[PDB]
Amino acid sequence: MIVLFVDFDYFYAQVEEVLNPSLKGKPVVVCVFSGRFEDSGAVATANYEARKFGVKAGIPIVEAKKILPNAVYLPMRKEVYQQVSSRIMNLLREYSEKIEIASIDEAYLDISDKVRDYREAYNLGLEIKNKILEKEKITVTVGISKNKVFAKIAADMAKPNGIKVIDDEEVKRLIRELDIADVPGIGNITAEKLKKLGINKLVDTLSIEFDKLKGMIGEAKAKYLISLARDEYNEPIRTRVRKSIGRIVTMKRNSRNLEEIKPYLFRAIEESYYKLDKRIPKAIHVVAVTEDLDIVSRGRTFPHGISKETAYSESVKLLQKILEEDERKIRRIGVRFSKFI
DNA sequence: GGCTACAGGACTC
DNA sequence: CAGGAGTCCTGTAGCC
Ligand SMILES: NC1=C(F)CN([C@@H]2CS[C@H](COP(=O)(O)OP(=O)(O)O)O2)C(=O)N1
Ligand SMILES: [Ca+2]
Ligand SMILES: [Ca+2]
Ligand SMILES: [Ca+2]
Repeated sequence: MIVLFVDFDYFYAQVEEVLNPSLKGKPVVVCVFSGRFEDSGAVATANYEARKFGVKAGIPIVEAKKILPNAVYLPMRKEVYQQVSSRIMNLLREYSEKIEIASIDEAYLDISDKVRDYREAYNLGLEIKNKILEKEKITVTVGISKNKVFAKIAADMAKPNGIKVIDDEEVKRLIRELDIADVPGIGNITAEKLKKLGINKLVDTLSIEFDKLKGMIGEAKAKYLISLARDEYNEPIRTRVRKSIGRIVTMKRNSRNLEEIKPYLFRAIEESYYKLDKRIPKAIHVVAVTEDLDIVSRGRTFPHGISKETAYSESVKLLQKILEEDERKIRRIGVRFSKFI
């Protein structure tokens, strides 16, 4: 199989630049302002000029400003980046009907039937990059390999504005040398346990006792790493269909007062319903982020669709459940809808 | 034993 | 000082 993975560079910031070319060359930081106070909130992303200096996704807006006080700080305009993203995905569909849109800025293309080898795959890579640059003036990174995992690792290595092919031999080389932290799906918590059992590389997972790996990181993750280490990983590229839609908001003040949480819960329901579009959920979860940033939730599935009105009343019952089963205060409240008709 | 629902864990962008 | 959205897996308990 040949997989070509496309990853939009510094997407949100790059779209802001395309819309305001005066930003070009400057550090740009796209932020999610929470409302709690001047500059409360976090960074969604930043362009390379800002990232060079340590301004990256997830840090507090306040910390970024200590580092880069004169950078351009912009509020997130996701609906704008979604429309640009949709247009680029349409361009990629021209190059393969087997396409997996993984997120607003990543897509996998199975081009097994379009090219014979990596040479033609690379050339198809340039063709796509040039097409996108020409139509939308967005630069992207193309990673090419035998499966989704290594096509992505490839783009991780080549970004920004790059294109890289990892052939069969480098797969083998990476299985030996690639740090197992850099493997998609392995985060600090897992990485600590792997580079706890001396597992620093995919290969190490083959020599260790299975029940032992599974004991630490669970069955699915151990099979996954092991299949990758055996160079036997295959996950088909398939149409991703949205499984859930929701919204969660930050309250101006922490609370556990039902009447004071309601307005937030209700606005979260309103936005969610809008985004549901013509989808009818049968399940609803109320999600609370507590004062210490722990995530709590209670949900219900129905044997029929949930009307907005039923969403409102059930959401309050589920929120009561949370309130009466946990003595902490809430900081963020929301809902998530799923199991669509 | 293993399927189902539900709640939490971890991860990704 | 810690936003938001969305996915997959797992432990526990009910049930066949
Ligand atoms: N924590 C966090 C992220 F890591 C990423 N992020 C959004 C989701 S999509 C957009 C992609 O930005 P990027 O292209 O700057 O990310 P990169 O692909 O370089 O890792 O970033 C976001 O909103 N929050
Ligand atoms: Ca990405
Ligand atoms: Ca990207
Ligand atoms: Ca990692």
